[PDB]
Amino acid sequence: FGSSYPVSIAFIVVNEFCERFSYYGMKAVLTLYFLYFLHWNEDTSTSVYHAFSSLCYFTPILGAAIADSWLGKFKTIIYLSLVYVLGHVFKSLGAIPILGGKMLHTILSLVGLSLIALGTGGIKPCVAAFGGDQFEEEHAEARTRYFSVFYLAINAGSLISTFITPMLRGDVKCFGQDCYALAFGVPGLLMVLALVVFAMGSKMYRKPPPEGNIVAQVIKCIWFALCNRFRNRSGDLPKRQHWLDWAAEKYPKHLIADVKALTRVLFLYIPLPMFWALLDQQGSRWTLQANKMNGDLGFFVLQPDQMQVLNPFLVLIFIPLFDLVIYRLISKCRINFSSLRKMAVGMILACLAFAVAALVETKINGMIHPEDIPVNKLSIAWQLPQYVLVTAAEVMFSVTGLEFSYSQAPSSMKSVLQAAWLLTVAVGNIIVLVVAQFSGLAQWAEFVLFSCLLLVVCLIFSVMAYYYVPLK
Amino acid sequence: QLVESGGGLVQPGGSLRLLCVASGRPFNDYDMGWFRQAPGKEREFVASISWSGRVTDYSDSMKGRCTVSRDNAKGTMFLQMSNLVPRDTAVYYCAAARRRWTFKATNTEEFYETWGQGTQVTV
Ligand SMILES: CC1(C)S[C@H]([C@@H](C=O)NC(=O)[C@H](N)c2ccc(O)cc2)N[C@H]1C(=O)O
Repeated sequence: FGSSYPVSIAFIVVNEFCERFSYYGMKAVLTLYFLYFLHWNEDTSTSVYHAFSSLCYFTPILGAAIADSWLGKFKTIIYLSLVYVLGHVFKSLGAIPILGGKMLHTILSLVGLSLIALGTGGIKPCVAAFGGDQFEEEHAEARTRYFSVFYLAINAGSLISTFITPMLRGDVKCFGQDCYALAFGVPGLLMVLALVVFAMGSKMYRKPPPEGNIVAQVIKCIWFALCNRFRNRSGDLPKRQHWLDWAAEKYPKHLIADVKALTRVLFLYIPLPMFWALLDQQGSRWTLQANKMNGDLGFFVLQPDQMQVLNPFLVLIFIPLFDLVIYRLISKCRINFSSLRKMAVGMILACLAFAVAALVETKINGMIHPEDIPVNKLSIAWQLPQYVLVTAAEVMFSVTGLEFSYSQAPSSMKSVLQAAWLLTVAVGNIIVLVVAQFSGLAQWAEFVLFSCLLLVVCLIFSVMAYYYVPLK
Repeated sequence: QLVESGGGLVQPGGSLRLLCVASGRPFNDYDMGWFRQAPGKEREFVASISWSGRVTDYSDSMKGRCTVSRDNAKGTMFLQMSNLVPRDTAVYYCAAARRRWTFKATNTEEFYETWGQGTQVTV
């Protein structure tokens, strides 16, 4: 409207929102679809759901490789949103109990899930990179606000999906049975509308072309750099001052610098999967903690599961609260949060949140009687401080990480650093899956262990970020 | 393995609590199901309870209200029908399937690999 914020981004978050909505509207019912429509084993349903989730988290690598090395972006976004819509059509077409049975349903559902994962993996990094591209490199202050609004749109979509999805699958009869066709059709229509709104702003975007087969050049440069040193019986200048400087006979300097920046950022991101895994282990253990505390609140009876909705909601309050106020206050004095102190402080806040959760668990355990009621029984409150702390940590880490990944990425490969971010998230989720089974510790000991692990991970990340040399 | 069953005659509008006890491998490895075979009919599906009992499903008929429960300690599973009608005067079978990965429907006799003998609940 005024300046510094292109109209284009209007059709970059409204799309993102409309996408996240749809996604969360499909996953929420997904497991039930396996159990009560396809009538699958519990093990089979859980395994298929987890495989779909993992593929969704991992596909961002293929999405970015397609986007940056070829076809540019806004054409990978369009052509992968088309695949997303096709997968949605298949998935909603496989939930109709009229045609075929137990064979067409399974095949169509699996193909739709595969296509949905492929589309999501390539709509996720490319859309953020495109929205960032819409801003001039000079206007680095507005890009951070754009990324904050992007994250806010994602979280608003999540909250609205939680609040709206139970209405679709509640007491609806598609064809003499529960209406599972609608539960997938509505997300399909939402994704169609997201694609429509994104495409409507084609004349306004700032589509930058790709700089070539950047992935192939990067891999070849790394290969040559590692091969040159192998002077087993010789060698006078294998590669000095860096492990890439003497992969320079070929691969002109503009490519060596870009691959150097990529490798530096990857080395920085190495420890983030552990943080993602540890911070993910709070939507399950905190339910167990909530089940053991009072939830009447006098006014409204609050179930433990509903407490989950308190994390997205709080995010909606902190994204504008921080950016507009807290950060502003930090700028009053000489304090200079350089997008890497923000992430370290976020990790520290998450560690403190888990320590507070352990303290609350200890307080719960210290129960004694005076239907008998425990006098020292905690209300569902006292879970507010830990939710607030972990939510502040998540906001500060995620928004700053998006901005850092975009800002510290060479122009040729802007959308592969977003892929690296999402890949750290995916590996963290994989670690969560692997370590979920190993559960033999008390709740309080588990929480204190998670807090200590988060502290150590934050220490390692801070020590690695102190020596990080920013792109210039 | 070696599943069993227990039940007998009930009043026309009464209730029963059918049993199923496993006398072998652990009860935590088995997804269980209740079927019925009315005289001169086929084996219909009555209920299914997954390992750990976290997932429970009932046939479309589910005459009255049927509830399936199971405790893995001592390996014993219950079915609690409540609002029986002169119908459903069939023989009830308990079936067990070892946990595994399959695409076969959990509401079919093919999924279950060990069918124990059945009771003769009548009305
Ligand atoms: C963790 C994310 C980066 S946000 C979104 C969703 C994902 O699991 N989570 C939420 O919507 C939720 N608000 C949430 C919960 C726990 C968190 O640590 C972060 C976000 N999924 C990931 C993705 O985008 O790849």
